[PDB]
This record gives sequence, C-alpha cells and structure tokens, in this order.
Amino acid sequence: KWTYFGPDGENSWSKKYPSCGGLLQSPIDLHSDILQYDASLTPLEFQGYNLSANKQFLLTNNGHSVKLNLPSDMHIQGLQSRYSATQLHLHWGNPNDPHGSEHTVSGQHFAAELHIVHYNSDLYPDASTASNKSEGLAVLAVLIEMGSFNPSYDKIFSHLQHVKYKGQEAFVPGFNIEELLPERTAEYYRYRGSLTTPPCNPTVLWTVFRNPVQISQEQLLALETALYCTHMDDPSPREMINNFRQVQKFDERLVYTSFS
Amino acid sequence: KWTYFGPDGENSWSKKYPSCGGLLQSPIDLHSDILQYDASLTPLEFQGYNLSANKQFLLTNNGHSVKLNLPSDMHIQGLQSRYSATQLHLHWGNPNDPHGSEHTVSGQHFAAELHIVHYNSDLYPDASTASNKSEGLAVLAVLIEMGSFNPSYDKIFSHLQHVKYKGQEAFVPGFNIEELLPERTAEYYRYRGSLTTPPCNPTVLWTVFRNPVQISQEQLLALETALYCTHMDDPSPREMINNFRQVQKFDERLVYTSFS
Ligand SMILES: CCOc1c(F)c(S(N)(=O)=O)c(F)c(NC2CCCCCCC2)c1S(=O)(=O)CCCO
Ligand SMILES: CCOc1c(F)c(S(N)(=O)=O)c(F)c(NC2CCCCCCC2)c1S(=O)(=O)CCCO
Ligand SMILES: [Zn+2]
Ligand SMILES: [Zn+2]
Repeated sequence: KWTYFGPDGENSWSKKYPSCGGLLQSPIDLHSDILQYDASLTPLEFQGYNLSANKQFLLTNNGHSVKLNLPSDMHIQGLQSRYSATQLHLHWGNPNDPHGSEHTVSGQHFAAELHIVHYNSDLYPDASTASNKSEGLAVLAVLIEMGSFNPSYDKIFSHLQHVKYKGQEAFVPGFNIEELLPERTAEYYRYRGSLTTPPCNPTVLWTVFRNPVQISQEQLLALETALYCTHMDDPSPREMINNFRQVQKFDERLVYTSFS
Repeated sequence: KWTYFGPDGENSWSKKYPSCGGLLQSPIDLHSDILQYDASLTPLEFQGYNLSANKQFLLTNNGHSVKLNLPSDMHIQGLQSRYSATQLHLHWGNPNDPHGSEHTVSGQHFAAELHIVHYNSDLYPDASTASNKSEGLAVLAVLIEMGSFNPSYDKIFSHLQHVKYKGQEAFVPGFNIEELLPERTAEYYRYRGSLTTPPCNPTVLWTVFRNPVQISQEQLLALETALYCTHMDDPSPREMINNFRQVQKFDERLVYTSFS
C-alpha cells in the first residue's frame, strides 16, 4: 500500500494517509537557525534495557524495514509520562549512495539511523492504541556512521538472513540494548514531530542523540544488501534499500538542544 | 489550488497534479555519490540576452513567486534543439532561516535560487505547448548566496515594493540578463528532471551553474519581506516565504558535470 520508491512513494503517501501532508512532520534537518538551547532538558534514563540472554525477542521483516520487538518493562524516565519500548527498527540507503539516515545534521546524512520506539503507558494500553492519540509515542534516534566494527549492532545484523523476505520472522536472544546508543546520551536534539512512515501521525516526541555510533563498512553493506520488501512467492521481488523519508519543511518552530 | 505550506503544500501536490508523485522529479541534492564528469558538456551560449534598454519587460507577482517575462529573442545555443526564453523567477526562504534555494550542494542550501526558463522552440510553437512534451523545457539555475550587493539583480529587486501583492505588475527596462549568471558558466551540473512546481512535468533539462552569485543582506531581506501570496484587498495576508520545494529522491541515476 506504500513504498519509498516510484508511484507509491513518499510524495503520494498523503493520498491514503492524509496526515503525511499534515502538521508536525518528521524527519528534519537539524541546523543552527532552528536550534535553541534548553537548560531544563534532562538526561534520559534507560531502565530495563539489559534484556535477559535467557529470553528471546522477535525480529520481523515487515516489508518496509526490519524490526525487533521489545518488552514493555523496558521503559524510560525524563519525559512528562512513562514511555515504554515497543520495537526498534532501522533506516538505510544503498551501496551506490550509502547515506540513508532520516534526520540530517547541517545538511549531512549519516549512513543509517536506529529508532527505539516507545509508547505512553500511563495514558494508553498499548502502542497501536497510543499511535493516533495525543502524547502517544516517543522515539530515540541514533545516527550511524561508517567506522569500526560494532559487536552490539552485530547482535541484530547476524540474524538478517533469517528475515530476508516480507513476513519472515526469527528470534534474537536478549542483549543489552543500551549498547546500541552513543556516548554522552545527555546531549540531544528534542522536538515534537510525527511517524516518518504512513500513517504519519503527528504524535511522536523525538529525541535525536548528538553523537553518532559507528558500524563497519562491511556491516553497513550487509544491512543494505540483506533484505527484500516482497514476500516469498512474489512475482517481482524488490530489494529493501533507501527506506528513509526525505526531510520535511520546518518553519516557525524550534528544535531544543540539551547542549549549548 | 497549490502552495508551499499547509494542506495544499508539497506533500499534497500529487493529489491534484499526478506528475508531482511521478518520475524524474526536481530539485535534488548535488553530491559526489551521484555526480559524474562528462567532458563532452560544452559551454552554452546565451544569445540575445542583452535586452534593449529601450524596451520594458513585465514583472508579475503570480501568487507563488515574482516572475519576469522574457522574449523568445533570447536563445540558449549548444543543446540538440535551440531553446528560447519564456520567463525567469526566484525561490527563497525566510528571515529566520534564510536558506531557500531549491537545489542543494553537498547537503547545503544557498540563500535563494534564480531560474531562467526556456522552451524547445525548434520543436514547439510556444512554452505552454512544449511544457508537457518530449524535450520541452530547459531551465538555467543560479544559486544565490548572501554577501555582496549585486547591481544587476537590483534591476529586478528595486521593483519588489511595487509588486507586493498577487496579480500586481511592474515594468522592468531591458538589461543584459547574462549579468545575472555567475562566473565560469562553462562549469555546471546537468540532469533530466522536472518542473519544481505543479504540474511537475518531467520535461526539464536542468543546468545548475557550479558557482553561486552574491546579493546583499538588504537585497535578500527585501526579497524575503516585500511580497505576499494574497491579493491587496485580502483581509488575511499570507507572506511569500519559503517558496522552494524540498529535494527529491534521486537513485539509479547520475548528474553530469562539466567540471572535474
Ligand atoms: C519502516 C519503519 O516503519 C516504522 C517507522 F518508520 C517508525 S518511526 N520512524 O519511528 O516513526 C515507527 F515508529 C514504526 N512503528 C511504530 C510502532 C508503534 C505504534 C504502532 C503503529 C506503527 C508505528 C514503524 S513500523 O512499525 O516498522 C511500520 C509502521 C507502518 O505504519
Ligand atoms: C514558483 C515559480 O513557479 C514556476 C516554477 F517554479 C518553474 S521551475 N522551478 O523552473 O520548474 C517554472 F518553470 C515555471 N514556469 C514554467 C513556464 C513554461 C511552461 C508553462 C508551464 C509552467 C512552467 C513557474 S511559474 O510559471 O512561475 C508557475 C507555474 C505553475 O504551473
Ligand atoms: Zn524509524
Ligand atoms: Zn523555479
């Protein structure tokens, strides 16, 4: 029903998902003219991020990205409610243009981006219910650049061959999800925005960490080449590349920083 | 019917103008991964650009930009067909974020952008007929940076406070339009794209000059602050700001450069 390329791509999302042409759209370019330091922003705390190795967590190719289900005990503290892991997923580019982050910083794309999606567990019973309601969701964005091999991201990437096609699922043993975050999480950008995919609901509080993490060139190539958007038995298989939205207009509004 | 902000803004253009969701859309980010030097790209020649000082040309606020009508006397030589001028216009941002070029270079916006629109007069009678047809249009793009005052651009900008509202018109004495082009016009980016506004027809051969021109801070602020999208009698005026399209995806394709 929607894609990132061709007729059903992002310029046409608004047809069946009005909100994709509505208010508070994400992602955005983070640049000096729209930033303002807010001394009252607090470091987040990641409570229940260290998942038991004796437990397993479902990895799914949903046709648009790869997601890992996360438990609702996993949560935070630092916003104006409690916000609870639902899943994480990634966005990336392609081997010819390996620059597929969603947010940009001073016009620069990063190689990829990790999103850790939570929901307002104080106001709503689950993520789906929260998704189209006030204050529903909160997403952590980690920018990814090419560099040294990252064993923590390999805890995900080493399973990708078991979820090659849409609808395929496989389990991942628990590991410490905090290992996927950067240094100095205390420094971040924060703004009110949207889901970056249909239905584009304007109900997410974004936190984009200032500092990127690194993965190796080999890990990045593996991610860009592992997956397909189509199901087994689809007559036209389509490789899963360039699964990021273009940056949106951001006018008469501010991104707040926890760093001066 | 269309705008750059709100429900009729660019994520919605495809709902009224199907080509805005189609192939070959402009503008784009000009960055190394999608560039290829093409030594066969020769300098264009700008013929008839020295408009008679004894003639006047119509400047109109069309509710989307300010446009100057140009005569068919003006020709680009050097392409497979001769293209003849029809009009020029500009795109810009706003005083709080004065970075409103359409094309970007290595992720960076410039302050504004000038487009000189031409049509394939060897094949088509006029620009309207050419606009939806094979090899119909060629646009020259000049990137504009804030810095030094530009006397040549002021031959247009000195009239802005007299075309403040939609439908208003002024006359501009003829001058040498080539004075609006940057240094080393032999150096450019070339690609096949589209109109950057509705109807978004994928019929444009783009030439984006490598080097920007400069206009002063005062000139840029005049451009950003003088004009409204609404009629003079309108009780609720809308400022003409941020009249640029976001960059489009550009995958499995190349921009050719005449410089290395
Ligand atoms: C390709 C990745 O898709 C995203 C996604 F981009 C974002 S983002 N970038 O964080 O805005 C997502 F949040 C999600 N999942 C959300 C889960 C919580 C609520 C249920 C509705 C889906 C949104 C998902 S998704 O669940 O993977 C697909 C949702 C289609 O509606
Ligand atoms: C805001 C400026 O609008 C552009 C414009 F952005 C471009 S661009 N960026 O060069 O693609 C245009 F080419 C034009 N005008 C063209 C004139 C020649 C063909 C007739 C159809 C309109 C396109 C015009 S426009 O004529 O000013 C308005 C066109 C509405 O269809
Ligand atoms: Zn995401
Ligand atoms: Zn234009």
